[PDB]
Amino acid sequence: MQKRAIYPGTFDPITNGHIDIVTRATQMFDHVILAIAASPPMFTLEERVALAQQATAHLGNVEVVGFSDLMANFARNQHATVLIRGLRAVADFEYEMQLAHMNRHLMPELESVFLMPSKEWSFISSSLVKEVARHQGDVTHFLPENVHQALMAKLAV
Amino acid sequence: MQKRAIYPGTFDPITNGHIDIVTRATQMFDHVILAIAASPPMFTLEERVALAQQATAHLGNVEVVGFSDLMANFARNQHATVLIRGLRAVADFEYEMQLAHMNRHLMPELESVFLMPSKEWSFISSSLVKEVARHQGDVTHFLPENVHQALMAKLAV
Amino acid sequence: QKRAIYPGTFDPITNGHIDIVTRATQMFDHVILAIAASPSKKPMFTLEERVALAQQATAHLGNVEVVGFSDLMANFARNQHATVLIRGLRAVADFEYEMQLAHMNRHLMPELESVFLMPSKEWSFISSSLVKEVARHQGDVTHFLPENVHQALMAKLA
Amino acid sequence: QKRAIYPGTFDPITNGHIDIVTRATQMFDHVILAIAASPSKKPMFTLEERVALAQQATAHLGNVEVVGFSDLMANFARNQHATVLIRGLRAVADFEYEMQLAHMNRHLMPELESVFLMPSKEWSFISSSLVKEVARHQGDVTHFLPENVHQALMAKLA
Amino acid sequence: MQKRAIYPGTFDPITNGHIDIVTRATQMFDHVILAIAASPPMFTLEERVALAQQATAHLGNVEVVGFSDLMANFARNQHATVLIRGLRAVADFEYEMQLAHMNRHLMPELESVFLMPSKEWSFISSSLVKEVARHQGDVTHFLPENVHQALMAKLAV
Amino acid sequence: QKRAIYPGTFDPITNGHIDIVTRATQMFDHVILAIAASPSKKPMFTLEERVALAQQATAHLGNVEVVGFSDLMANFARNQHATVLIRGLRAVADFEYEMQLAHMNRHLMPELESVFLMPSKEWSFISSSLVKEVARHQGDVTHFLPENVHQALMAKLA
Ligand SMILES: COc1nnc(-c2ccc(Cl)cc2)c(C)c1C
Ligand SMILES: COc1nnc(-c2ccc(Cl)cc2)c(C)c1C
Ligand SMILES: COc1nnc(-c2ccc(Cl)cc2)c(C)c1C
Ligand SMILES: [K+]
Ligand SMILES: [K+]
Ligand SMILES: [K+]
Ligand SMILES: [K+]
Ligand SMILES: [K+]
Ligand SMILES: [K+]
Repeated sequence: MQKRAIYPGTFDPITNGHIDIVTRATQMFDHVILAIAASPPMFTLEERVALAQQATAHLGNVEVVGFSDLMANFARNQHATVLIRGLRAVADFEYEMQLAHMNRHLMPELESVFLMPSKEWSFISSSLVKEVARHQGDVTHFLPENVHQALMAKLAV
Repeated sequence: MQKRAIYPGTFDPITNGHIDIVTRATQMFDHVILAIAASPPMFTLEERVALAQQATAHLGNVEVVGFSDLMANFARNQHATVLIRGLRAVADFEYEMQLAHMNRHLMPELESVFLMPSKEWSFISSSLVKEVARHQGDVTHFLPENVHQALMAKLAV
Repeated sequence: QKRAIYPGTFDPITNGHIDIVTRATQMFDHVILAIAASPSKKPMFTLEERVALAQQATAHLGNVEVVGFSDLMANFARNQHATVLIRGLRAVADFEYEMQLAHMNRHLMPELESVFLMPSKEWSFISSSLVKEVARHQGDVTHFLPENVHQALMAKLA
Repeated sequence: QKRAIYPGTFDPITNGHIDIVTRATQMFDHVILAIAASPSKKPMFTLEERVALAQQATAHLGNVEVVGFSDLMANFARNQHATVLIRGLRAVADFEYEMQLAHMNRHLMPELESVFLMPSKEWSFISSSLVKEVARHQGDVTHFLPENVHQALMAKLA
Repeated sequence: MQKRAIYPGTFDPITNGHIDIVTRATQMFDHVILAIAASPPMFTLEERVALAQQATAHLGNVEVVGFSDLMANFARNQHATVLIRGLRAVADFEYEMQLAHMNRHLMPELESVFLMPSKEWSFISSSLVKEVARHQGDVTHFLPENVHQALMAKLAV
Repeated sequence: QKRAIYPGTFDPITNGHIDIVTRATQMFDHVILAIAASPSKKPMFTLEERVALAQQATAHLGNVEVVGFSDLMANFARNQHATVLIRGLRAVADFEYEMQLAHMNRHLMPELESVFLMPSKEWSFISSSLVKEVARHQGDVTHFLPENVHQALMAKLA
């Protein structure tokens, strides 16, 4: 089988945790669409797409695309049959169950798969990283270099 | 005993999960007040009351009423001794424990009872249903027909 | 007459169980405190001992009936003409197991409605297992057990 | 050819397990349903019995291979040339244990990628243990098991 | 060792749960800084500092101070080596793990310690107390007397 | 002199336990690593073996004292003149049990203050049980155990 998978999120900004997950996905499926949600917001959609493209340029079977529809609607149109979700902690799990049962109702031919990040990134999030950086904390370790540079520029002005 | 129970919520809108819970409550207690909170908001309070009355019209011992006070204050005034809460997942449980211990402090003669919805509705919520419908997803399966029609009208304008 | 069943292993019955069954009697006309034989749990007290301890500890509640059973709980509930199934909800961890049991029981007997009650803060962190563990090491558990149960626990461990 | 392994004790295999392995076969070219001997769990069925039950229950799935093992799971996965490790995610409580196992397995075999699938709502509240418990008390578990497994469970308990 | 510990929070307002935690901390460490975050808001920072000072005046090794930097940045500057966190329920625990691993990245010489409040305060929060009081519920039992008086005055106007 | 007790079964002591006790020694003047006999858990190593393994594994920490006990933990803590009770907090699931134990211990000895420390991310997904399970199947657990403990575990299983 030549599986097409979608890895959706806001990626605001994309972190080393996201890179970890999408890297694992590319080792599992023939084509991975890194789908950036237009809504919800430190970086614009065009900023978030460019940062994610640069940070995944080394992965040959990743396609970075923006989308504004319901995720399932975009997945259906893209002929994806696998929905990548990253699993960090118990707290996300309940919402992930809700979301996956809803997504299965909306598009039963799209199978949710949950990947586990490395221990290194199992306790971070885009939200926590932004909050720390906005309040003068060091987040260099959690971001690709291009994202780190864009984040510093964003927080300076 | 002729128990009076209250089933409070925002019911914005009332879903098949709420219908499930209140139906179970009516099989257990002589009178069930479906109490619609005035605050927090897709449908107005008058819209939410009308939709809930229509969706529960077949249940002879349900009374749909709006309220704006602290839930416990309204329950006390209504001479309710049972407080119906619907239990979906672990994530709600911690807040439910908080809320029930607070409600027991405010009105010790009001006993919180937790009912379990059917597996069919154990992974939905008014919030998730609204979000999906607002973003062009199909939520017909989760709502009474009158609510489905009102929701489509609401999202069209 | 609304009839509710409160099943459990009750090995032994604690003040947390007394809390839950008391709340149940304020809500329903008749409450059957149903003690499961639970051989797989290797209970410290025999079923006969646990029934006697619960009968004594609930004698002050006029609408409680203590019965032992080895049947399928759902069959025992139907045979007791119960339409309400009482379970106490203490912590996040048992909530998940309670939902499994309740969905299974609903498959076995859909007209038996599971209801969960919340114990007082006083008993929200104890369990039969924890009290037994403290007592095995001679720690004071008078605060967590009815008087007759405490005596019996002391005697059993002596 | 992408090869995935779905390991577990499968004592016995339930409709929830059939759900997960079916989803796996729609995603990966070949799925090894790997049954751990699990002596520490004192399984109701022998490994041979559990393999035979799973073979019959998955015969309709052309790309499932049922094998028993007593090895370290990670070594068995490497020796099956698997690069995907399937686990089903039912409730919040096992999620934590699943992460421990997956992080350990990643230490043992980093190229074996753990993936978690979510069963249908129908089977999200059952388990081999719960079905066995109901059946020990003669409750009807036909709905939760493949036909051959139900027969075998009835026979074993008779 | 003569340990300096920091107990940070918004304390809006300080509750009997906070008093419980800080009292336990003072029995464990030589000096406890009760650090009040300037950001996020019923009482102003100056109101929250004054209420906390009055409510902890009986504790001789407590110092109430406001701060506006990243907590770890303030802890570093204060030469704190212990970070007091109060642990109520499972729901907070996941965020507490996130926060503590981030704080350990930001300042590894600051050790997070988790204290457990009494059962009496294990189901309350500043947020729940404010919400109940704003909606005409009795919260006298959860607050120091000075905080109760200030809260009534605040809600009257 | 602030005295803290770090009780546990330590069967065997892991790098996660070493992490927690090290953090404790940086916070308190004297730390008693207290090994519970825990017969109900059927430990792999005797109490004497577990004390010897922990003594060797903590010899580099000058303010750690390793002692075995079969008493009620709270009584042992009082008799060690401890006023701080160290527990490590790994996952969501044990958090609930830890609160039960801590509230019970506070009832038994209110001046013993429970404190929870968080291990490094490196050890946040292991346990004595998991390491033993991997080792029973000959998987490599060198990374998770002190050298003397790894040797002893290999020898015991051989
Ligand atoms: C099935 O649940 C959902 N699936 N997708 C989305 C969604 C994602 C991205 C974008 Cl741009 C638009 C909509 C939402 C909001 C929900 C609740
Ligand atoms: C005891 O906790 C509570 N109980 N009731 C309410 C409440 C519900 C509905 C309405 Cl209209 C007003 C107030 C709130 C906000 C809280 C925190
Ligand atoms: C390491 O995580 C954090 N640590 N400290 C703070 C913080 C607290 C109080 C104040 Cl005034 C400013 C910043 C925040 C927002 C985060 C996410
Ligand atoms: K019990
Ligand atoms: K209980
Ligand atoms: K299994
Ligand atoms: K499963
Ligand atoms: K241990
Ligand atoms: K630990």
